Amino acid sequence: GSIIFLEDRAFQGRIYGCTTDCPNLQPYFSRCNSIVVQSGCWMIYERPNYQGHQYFLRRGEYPDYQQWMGLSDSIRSCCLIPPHSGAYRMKIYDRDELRGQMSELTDDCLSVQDRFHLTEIHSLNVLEGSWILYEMPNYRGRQYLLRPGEYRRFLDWGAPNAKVGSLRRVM
Repeated sequence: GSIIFLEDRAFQGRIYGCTTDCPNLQPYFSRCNSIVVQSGCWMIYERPNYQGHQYFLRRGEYPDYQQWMGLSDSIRSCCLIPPHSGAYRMKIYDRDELRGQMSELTDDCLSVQDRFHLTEIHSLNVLEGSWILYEMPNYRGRQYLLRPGEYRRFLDWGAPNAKVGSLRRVM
């Protein structure tokens, strides 16, 4: 994995590269307005120690922070999402604490509404693989990284509420 952070838009100014997880990028740059992801799947963060708004980035060029649907030029931490072989799987619930109706998901989902007839997911259990949860359909809006494990409440993935629009396997 290799991600390159660059100070200004259209890839100009100082460039700084990371081949692995970094809890605080603040000592290396005061802002980031474009990024080149050479390899790997990455989640970058607005604040140090993986806090704040999250953003998912895959191989490719990002000429401005809006390219990764960012909200500002502040990126202070990043992590390389661990590769994964095999299948992906998770169960979603319409109640918290893994209560309510359960649904199986083993592939991508552009519209939680269409697939599950749900506007909100109050709890879920990621069994295999890493995923990205989006507040809006078609992988838009606020993003939250999901690692294998239990998520008993929407607080567990960091969202302000239980509204969920789409789910994407990280690959």
